[PDB]
Amino acid sequence: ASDDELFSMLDQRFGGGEDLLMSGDNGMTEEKLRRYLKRTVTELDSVTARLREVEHRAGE
Amino acid sequence: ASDDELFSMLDQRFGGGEDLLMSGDNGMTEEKLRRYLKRTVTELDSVTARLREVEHRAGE
Repeated sequence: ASDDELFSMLDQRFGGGEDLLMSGDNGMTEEKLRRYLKRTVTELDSVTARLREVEHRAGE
Repeated sequence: ASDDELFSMLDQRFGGGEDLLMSGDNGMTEEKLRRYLKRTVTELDSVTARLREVEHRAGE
């Protein structure tokens, strides 16, 4: 499966909707793996971090 | 900060506890970034995905 497909899911979550052209000029694989991964672990850690409380407090 | 520090938390979340030696023999940065990124994306896309319902349904 194309890596872009997975990264696409992040494109919307990390910053869905915009105006400026996304364009593209990544040096290699790491370049993309740098921002998406560094961000993913944090986002991944974020959802899980709040998820523990979300189930507890919840919301009407 | 070392990348492993970030990939470590993922190590426990992606599969905490085991038996077989983790070892190590990654070609470069990508190699690690290949699994950790691709995973954390859906991983974050997962928690984020259920969190929306968790707040709602929650649990006694």
